[PDB]
Amino acid sequence: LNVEQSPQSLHVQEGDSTNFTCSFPSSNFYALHWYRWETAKSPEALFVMTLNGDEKKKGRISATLNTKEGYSYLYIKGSQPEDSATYLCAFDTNAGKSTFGDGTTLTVKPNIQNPDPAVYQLRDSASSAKSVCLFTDFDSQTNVSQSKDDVYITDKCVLDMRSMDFKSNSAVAWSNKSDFACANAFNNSIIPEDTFFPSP
Amino acid sequence: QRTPKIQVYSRHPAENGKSNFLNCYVSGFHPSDIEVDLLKNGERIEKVEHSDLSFSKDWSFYLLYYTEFTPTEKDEYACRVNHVTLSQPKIVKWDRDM
Amino acid sequence: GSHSMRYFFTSVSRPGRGEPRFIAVGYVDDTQFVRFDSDAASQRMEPRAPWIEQEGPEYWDGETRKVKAHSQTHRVDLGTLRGYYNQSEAGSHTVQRMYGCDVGSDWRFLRGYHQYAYDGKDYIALKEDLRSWTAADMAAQTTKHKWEAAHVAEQLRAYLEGTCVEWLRRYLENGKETLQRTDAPKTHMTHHAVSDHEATLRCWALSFYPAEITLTWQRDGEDQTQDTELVETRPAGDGTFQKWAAVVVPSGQEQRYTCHVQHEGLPKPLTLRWE
Amino acid sequence: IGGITQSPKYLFRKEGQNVTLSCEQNLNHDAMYWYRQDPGQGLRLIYYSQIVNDFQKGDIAAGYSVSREKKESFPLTVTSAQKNPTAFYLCASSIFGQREQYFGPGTRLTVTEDLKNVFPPEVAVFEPSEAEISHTQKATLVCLATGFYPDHVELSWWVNGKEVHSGVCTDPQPLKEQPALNDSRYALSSRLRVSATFWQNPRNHFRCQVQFYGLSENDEWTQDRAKPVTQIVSAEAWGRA
Amino acid sequence: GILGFVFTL
Repeated sequence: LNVEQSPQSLHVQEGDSTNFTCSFPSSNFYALHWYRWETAKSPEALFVMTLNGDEKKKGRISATLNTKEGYSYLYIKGSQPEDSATYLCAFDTNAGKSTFGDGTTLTVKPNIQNPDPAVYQLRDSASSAKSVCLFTDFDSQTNVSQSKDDVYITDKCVLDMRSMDFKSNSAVAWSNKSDFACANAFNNSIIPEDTFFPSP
Repeated sequence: QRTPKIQVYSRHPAENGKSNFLNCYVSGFHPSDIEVDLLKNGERIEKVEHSDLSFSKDWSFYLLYYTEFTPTEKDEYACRVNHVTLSQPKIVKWDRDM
Repeated sequence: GSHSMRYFFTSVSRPGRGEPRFIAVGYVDDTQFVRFDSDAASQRMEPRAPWIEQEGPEYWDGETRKVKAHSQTHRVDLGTLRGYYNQSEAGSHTVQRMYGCDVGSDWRFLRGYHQYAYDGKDYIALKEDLRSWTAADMAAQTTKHKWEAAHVAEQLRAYLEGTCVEWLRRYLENGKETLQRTDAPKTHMTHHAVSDHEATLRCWALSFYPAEITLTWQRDGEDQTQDTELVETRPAGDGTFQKWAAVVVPSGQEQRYTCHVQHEGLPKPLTLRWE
Repeated sequence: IGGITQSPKYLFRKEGQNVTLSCEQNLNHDAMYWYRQDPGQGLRLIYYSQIVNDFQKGDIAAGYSVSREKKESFPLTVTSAQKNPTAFYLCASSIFGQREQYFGPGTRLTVTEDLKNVFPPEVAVFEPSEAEISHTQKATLVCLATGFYPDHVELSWWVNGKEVHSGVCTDPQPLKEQPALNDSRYALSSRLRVSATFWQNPRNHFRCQVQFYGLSENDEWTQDRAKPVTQIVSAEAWGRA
Repeated sequence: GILGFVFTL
């Protein structure tokens, strides 16, 4: 048996709606289930569907089923950062095991109210001569690339300061090479034109 | 619990000297544990087979026991059935002229 | 005509003698075609009709895996039912299960079945709508509530209305000569004296398939339902069936009685008289 | 309602040893399942059991074995025959092998050719830039955990003795420091952002804590350096006006 | 062919 989900991955801006597809055998259908699989969690069932033409809804999420052509679509309206997850589709027939698709991985990029892109150098708290560079406060159009060197660069990360209703993106670069400086650390990424580089 | 109904008969019309099958059909009984023997002149016949246990719409069981045999004028055949609903084994004689 | 596929499962506990005995058998119409016996050496679903031996190794592998799962489920059920009815471990008990499907002359779905008995008595059955359950008693209510909450019927309905019918169609095509046949009964009549003023007329039907048949006696054209002894239809052992019906008549009046035979293999019903 | 559990969260073994992963459920489910997942890939079914005393192979059963003596338990053994044991292993269950399944929390299993490859993490905290404070009136601390193997770490931020979550972002996964090489050591970074006034208070204490899962007592260690056992490695910083 | 799934009473 073959369950096919598409796309493999997709990215949407917070507030935009999205949808993806699950293709499954057109014969001997017994049930279809959809799961949400967040990072650092396990798959959690969202919907089970058995009736052709039926529509299921939970919150902003909904699903449809067409058994004749073997298709199910999952819809998310007004997507939120919390929706970022791998969505799995599974198909039941006259058997005791389900056929799982390989999943669609959704990334919902948060809205950044007031971007203030900048690269800051941070000093170690104890041992001397150690440092890292913090690229921070850019909006979600910015993409961070790996270095072309033996320099280490993490991916974009979002932190949320709940009480202040504030969110910000950041990436961290570090290295112990003599040439490594925050002026050059993120050279392999296309950075906002007005990124702030503090003086000495 | 329900007691068995017993029929003893040949597969084909009997003719002395001609090969045939001797049947004992037990039906309508419950529970399924049952003891069935085919007898020739009062002695148990050794190579007897039986069908696979099945049951009717009312859940009562039925079984066919059978062996190849060649009837003659003088030899007597019978079925012997024991079951928990019976106080003693019940013997039914084969009567070809029924 | 119409056709059917039925599977029959029996599990019997045997206190002090090990695990319960499980036997499964499958039928198309009145023709058995597979069996499984938990006590046999093979531990496989086995063919019981020549036409099913056409199936390949994947079929037999798959049917063996599935029936072994059935076996263990009904083993658990025996223990569960013992608790539901607050019974001791001293007695032998029986769980029975039947399921399957009927099709009409177009071989399209007609009806599905799925039902259980405990110790020879109805326990729970799926209703004809394939959506609700009939619970015999208070213990079956526990099962009903569990199977309702778990949506068992919605999954069973996919098998009974779809998969079951597909298999039946396949079997009917692959066993055409055996399964799509009709053998009309050979008929005759016998005459025995009961007393000096009474006699038995026995009407015979032999070598017929399928098992469905009707035998009735008439006296001057009038049904004699009350005074007619019927016997259970019985297998000859070669794929055909036998049956007889008897009536006690006053000696010398044998000419007033007629036996009537209805069978799917007869263009018209037969009338028989004592000669 | 009950639940379905797996233990332990992290397993580490030397190549050639057998290990059994536990899976338990008091959900009253008859059907249980074992999956493995490799990074970037989907679930692959190893074994399943529809009822006590019955189990059937999945698509990738070679090298594995299961038993189902009890309804509540479905243990998976990774034998020496399994060629690539390292993976994430998920157990699941359902009432009767149709419709939705319920997944346990998963076990991360790593096997290594050599035990000398095990290293604990070094942890360092880097204090907020004064340019950041002046430009934004916020202050970001960065923690780096570096040079650990296997990648079995849990990182937390502690402020004045209490674990905190607001204003924290940790990388979803560690990064290999020598990508072409395997086995290789990993690194992990995390950020905590606070108000400038909060960082400028010398009464406030910040601590980065990395729980590392490594060797146990049964493992033999003859090496020069300290035995890389399971341990907590931490670094801290204090506010400054 | 028989049912491919099983459920307890």
